[PDB]
Amino acid sequence: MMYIQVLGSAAGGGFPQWNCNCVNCKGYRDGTLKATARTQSSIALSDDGVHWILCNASPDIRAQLQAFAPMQPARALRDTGINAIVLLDSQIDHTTGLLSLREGCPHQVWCTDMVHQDLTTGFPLFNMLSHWNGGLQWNRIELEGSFVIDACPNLKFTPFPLRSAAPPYSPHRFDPHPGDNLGLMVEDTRTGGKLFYAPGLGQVDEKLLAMMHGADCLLVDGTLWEDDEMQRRGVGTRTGREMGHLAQNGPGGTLEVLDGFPRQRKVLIHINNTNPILDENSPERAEVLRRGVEVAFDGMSIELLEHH
Amino acid sequence: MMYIQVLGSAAGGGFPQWNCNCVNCKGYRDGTLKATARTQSSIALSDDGVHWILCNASPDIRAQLQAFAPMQPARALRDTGINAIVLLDSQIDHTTGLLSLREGCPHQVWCTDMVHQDLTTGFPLFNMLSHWNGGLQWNRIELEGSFVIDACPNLKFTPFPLRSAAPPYSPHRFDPHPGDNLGLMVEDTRTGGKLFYAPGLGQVDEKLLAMMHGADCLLVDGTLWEDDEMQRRGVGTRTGREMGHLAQNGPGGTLEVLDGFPRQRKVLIHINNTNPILDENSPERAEVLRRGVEVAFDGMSIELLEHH
Ligand SMILES: [Cu+2]
Ligand SMILES: [Cu+2]
Ligand code: NA
Ligand code: NA
Ligand SMILES: [Zn+2]
Ligand SMILES: [Zn+2]
Repeated sequence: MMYIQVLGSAAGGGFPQWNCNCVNCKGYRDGTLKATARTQSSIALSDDGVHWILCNASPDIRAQLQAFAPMQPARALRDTGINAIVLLDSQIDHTTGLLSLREGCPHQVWCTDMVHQDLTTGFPLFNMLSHWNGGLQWNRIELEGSFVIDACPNLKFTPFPLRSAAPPYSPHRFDPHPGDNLGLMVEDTRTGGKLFYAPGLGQVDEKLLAMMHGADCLLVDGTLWEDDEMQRRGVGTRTGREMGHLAQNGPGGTLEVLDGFPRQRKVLIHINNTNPILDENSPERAEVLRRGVEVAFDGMSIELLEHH
Repeated sequence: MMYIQVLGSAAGGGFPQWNCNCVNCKGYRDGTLKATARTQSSIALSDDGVHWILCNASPDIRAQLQAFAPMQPARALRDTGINAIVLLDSQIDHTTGLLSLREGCPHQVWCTDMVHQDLTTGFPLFNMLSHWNGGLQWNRIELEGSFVIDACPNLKFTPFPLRSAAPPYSPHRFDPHPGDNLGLMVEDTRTGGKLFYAPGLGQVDEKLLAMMHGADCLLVDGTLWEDDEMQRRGVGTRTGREMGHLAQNGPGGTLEVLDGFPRQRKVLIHINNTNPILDENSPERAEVLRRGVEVAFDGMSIELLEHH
């Protein structure tokens, strides 16, 4: 059994987003829209329900941990259910939460060389946190092969490269490198059950589709319904392609892609505040359910039991 | 009229604290303790109820803004009630929230030279956020005199120096300098109403008592009931004096000090998770109320109407 807990299911900014009055955010605040608030994307993984691996440390981490009881096993006066953190990139929304964990150092943190470079230079979290009881202990994610985190010895992680886009603060922002961005395959080696996790997914190719067909659960980028969603809502000018996100709708969209995977469990995660699928009464939401695709929500638990 | 809104009333870590199973934190989670959760210390000030100055940007800022409706005036598709941020020190718990505001840059940020040095070097928030539409626009807090923020032109800020203790990540951690730590006097120049704000207060002297006697509301360090509180709860070894905090109880404690100020409104803020005053049924809480001292809570509104 692999336990996957959705701590946060929104894209950057969360839902509602602090400075946003789009249709969804304003409708949420007014009480006129049927929607549920979401913190910034992060999931926790376990092979036993007791030891957890956090994937991305969001700025909402305090509330996220507080809402999931196994994050506080209360085995001692100080304790936590977090046994390691895996980072998929060096973006502020995926790393800031580490600052809120500093009173529990040392923490084992798995990330690529490129992400470690960003996090020792432009956003020097490793340097800062070194001053708190040993700080973050870096474990290198290599750009080939797999890794196993000892706290959950039955989970085998095999990252896969995604298109590189170092964050705006990065010393190599204008020189993308392999290792800037990864998705994860995670296998419970007791059962062969496999999660394909790609909360940021801007393109699909043959290689990727092959990997997905081997998985049991697809937990994938649900950021925007349309490539120009930000512009349509009037709250931004960047396009899905500009942000590395394949929209759900249209030719080559993720719904078209997911049509190829009838057997797999399919869940959209990392959903932007603008995305109509957040409106529980929308026709876009209705269409996702018709297609057998689920929309992740904070607190969602996914049990991956066996391989198909 | 000066409006003071308590966005967060806890000390670092909040209440409950993510990794803490002390009497209070565990009692809160178990449902056996009558206490209310608190985010990390931050207040917002206004002379008009519409334009706000944030004092410290906590890591809980997203939830804090969401809970206080005037932070989202909805005057445009993107908007915020934050018109400036004042920082009293460079500590992680008082600055991290700026990262969550980057999609709303530029922001006017007031802080001392020493805090700007820390925030361009050891925790380089100004450098990072420069890449988001102009980033943070630094306004220097001088170590003498007063300042006025144009968005709230009737509020006159006069900082006062406190004992210097740069944070553990600071390049000058072992060489404290004037400007590392400040408290604030804030006056509504329309009425003469004065707030004395010292959420971190490790020592009192004659000069400080004189300033306090001129104020109408004292909003002061409520971190620990006893100097060795961390040790008594078994969740730490640092003492109040080691953290720059005067405890409430005992000789020279803040309650003894506050006994000298019968006329002023008196409110404890920045309360640690360990502090018995968080337990609404505790005798420590009962004693604070007997003394006419209030315990701040998230959402508390204070109206400072007039000078005594
Ligand atoms: Cu994100
Ligand atoms: Cu604090
Ligand atoms: Na399994
Ligand atoms: Na006033
Ligand atoms: Zn919105
Ligand atoms: Zn506690």
